[PDB]
Amino acid sequence: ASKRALVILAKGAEEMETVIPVDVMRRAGIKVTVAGLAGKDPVQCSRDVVICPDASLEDAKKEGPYDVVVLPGGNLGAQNLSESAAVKEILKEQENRKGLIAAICAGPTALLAHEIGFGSKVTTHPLAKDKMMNGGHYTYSENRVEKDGLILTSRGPGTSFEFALAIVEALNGKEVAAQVKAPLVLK
Amino acid sequence: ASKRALVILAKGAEEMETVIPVDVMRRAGIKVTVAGLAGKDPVQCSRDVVICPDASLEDAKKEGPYDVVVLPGGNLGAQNLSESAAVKEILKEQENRKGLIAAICAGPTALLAHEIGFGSKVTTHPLAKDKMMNGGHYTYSENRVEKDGLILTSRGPGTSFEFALAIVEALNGKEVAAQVKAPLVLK
Ligand SMILES: *[C@@]1(=O)C(=O)N([C][C]C2=[C][C]=[C][C]=[C]2)C2=[C][C]=[C][C]=C21
Ligand SMILES: *[C@@]1(=O)C(=O)N([C][C]C2=[C][C]=[C][C]=[C]2)C2=[C][C]=[C][C]=C21
Ligand SMILES: [Cl-]
Ligand SMILES: [Cl-]
Repeated sequence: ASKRALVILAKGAEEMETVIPVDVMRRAGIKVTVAGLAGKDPVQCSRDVVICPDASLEDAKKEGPYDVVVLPGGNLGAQNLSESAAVKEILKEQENRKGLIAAICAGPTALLAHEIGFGSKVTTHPLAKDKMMNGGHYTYSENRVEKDGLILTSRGPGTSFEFALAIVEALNGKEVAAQVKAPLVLK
Repeated sequence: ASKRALVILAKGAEEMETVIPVDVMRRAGIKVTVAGLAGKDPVQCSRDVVICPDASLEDAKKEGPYDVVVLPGGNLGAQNLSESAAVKEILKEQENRKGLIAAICAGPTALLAHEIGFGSKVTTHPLAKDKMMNGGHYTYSENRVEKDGLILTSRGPGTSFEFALAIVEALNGKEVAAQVKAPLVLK
């Protein structure tokens, strides 16, 4: 049975951090839903790339739960995720069911906002460290990808492939991750 | 004065190879136009990500010429670029004016289709090598990025950052490329 991924897409999301995991997960045979935070309409990402979501978050939630919930970064995208009651509910449910939560760049600051995964070892973009560490609720890592149980975090656009492949390995195993990796021409 | 980039977006384009250069070029202060081959409507990329172009190619051509013309890959995207008379005209004009042409993955096979840059040293995705080399009109390279004068080629999704930064360096210089690179958290 195919694994299912929910990618939450807010205005100001970093488009590279959105597209690389969506694409790589689809290469791995994962059923991915790109879900628009604000509804069904196109989303203007941080560098003005416009992505049309597969569905509204409201609609995608009805088809839950998911094997992974993915939070892209981008400062303004993460702030929108952080402020969302819908996101809070989704992450709480996911954590409670021991499902994977994956967040990159400023994305992990939404975990702080929603009180998710406290005590975890996490990374973020270097510029997001102070925000993430406010209160000392996590332990900070400079690893490019940090997986602490079911909280999987990463640093930036340049770690997006590693982040995506870690999700793939978590859901579908090491062999599938290696097979998906080889055609990408990664270093 | 700001440099200007034309990114030609066809159905079946590899979305990572489209988004990473667009984003990175915008970070470099380049004015980027994402131009829809088929018109103004949203484009379904290879892994089903849907991108809304800034304009139709027909309209973007009127605002030419550009400091770089960028051809993403994806097998079916490159085939669409290869079959396009509009693309032929754009590339011919660009080559004739000694403007930069950048192509990644299967993207460089459009240069073959349109008889652009013959004699150049080029790379492609490993799977696209035989197509690109049909007739021996180029010399083949396994470098992750190959820049031979005004023909700049690269291999795959995993070389997209390097490809994008090479464009930036070509247009805006080494210092700007280094400054844009550092926040991306690249290895
Ligand atoms: C990344 O996509 C992201 O989310 N960044 C924001 C980091 C940040 C900056 C200032 C305050 C809080 C958080 C970021 C920055 C640069 C490159 C990528 C990304
Ligand atoms: C890349 O984006 C691309 O264009 N690929 C197609 C390569 C190809 C395959 C078969 C025949 C001709 C060309 C490709 C393949 C795998 C990963 C990325 C890309
Ligand atoms: Cl940002
Ligand atoms: Cl493809």
